[PDB]
Amino acid sequence: AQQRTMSENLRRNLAALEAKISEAKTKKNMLQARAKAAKANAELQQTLGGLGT
Amino acid sequence: AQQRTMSENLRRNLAALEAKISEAKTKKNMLQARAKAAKANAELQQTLGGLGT
Amino acid sequence: ALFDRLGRVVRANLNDLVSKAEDPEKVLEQAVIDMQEDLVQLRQAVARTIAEEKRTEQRLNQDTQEAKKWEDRAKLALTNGEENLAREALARKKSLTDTAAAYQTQL
Amino acid sequence: SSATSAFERMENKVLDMEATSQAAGELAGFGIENQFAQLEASSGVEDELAALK
Amino acid sequence: SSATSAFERMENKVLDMEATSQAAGELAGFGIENQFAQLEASSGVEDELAALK
Repeated sequence: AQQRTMSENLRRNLAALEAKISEAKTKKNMLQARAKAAKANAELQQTLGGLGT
Repeated sequence: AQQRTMSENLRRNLAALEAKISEAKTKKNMLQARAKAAKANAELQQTLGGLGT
Repeated sequence: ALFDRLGRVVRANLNDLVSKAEDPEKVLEQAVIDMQEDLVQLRQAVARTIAEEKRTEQRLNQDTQEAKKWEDRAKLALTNGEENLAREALARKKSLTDTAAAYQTQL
Repeated sequence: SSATSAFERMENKVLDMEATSQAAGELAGFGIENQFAQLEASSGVEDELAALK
Repeated sequence: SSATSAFERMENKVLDMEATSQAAGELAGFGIENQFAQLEASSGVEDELAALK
């Protein structure tokens, strides 16, 4: 009985961690996308203007 | 009775894994085809394109 | 700042030298060529970005179908008198629909 | 380190390379439709004249 | 140091390894039931239609 009481909490906490990690992976992918977009926009803006020597 | 109950459980799990591996090997082939097509498409578009020197 | 003015003179003389070293058509053609190659690279980057867009759309549309599958499984389980599998199936559908929502937003 | 994670990592790579080739073509100057539609319309009226006679 | 104590020690080890594999499957995402029940119900109505005709 004690062991099953422990196992229930362990399962719940592991599920919470798994949800956090899935969110982390999704955020990572979208952050890569946003960073690529930002770098492309920066190169574009730099090439357009006649800025600098 | 114990042997039969356990050996049947193992067969369900083996069957699931067999479905899983075969899924990957047929995907492997078509993905390799898709990849080769994509690689080739990109090279021809760049070469026949007038952009660059 | 007298040393600064001396350095200014040293720099201006070198600038005059490099400006007299510049042929007109050679440098013009190279200015065009460099712009051309930069445009090459920029077009490739924009292609990568636009491509990530469609790739995002793909996972979105696929999580949608997986959600529909889990819903149908929940229904079928509820039609056979199993009140346990249907609950987990509904929960999995809810998770995948949340994911689809986020994917839609980012798309 | 699992086989499936390696499989998924390369799968996503291949799909991105397909998408990249597609996008590259659109940026280069797509031309696999404007001509198809014309051919279709022209062969359409050609079929009508052939069928008529 | 007895043969039986060695036998029991390895027996308990093996049983734990079976239990570990079982638990690992449940944590990974069990899938050897949700499909079986569906197949069963579907073949059920298929048997009824076959028997009827």
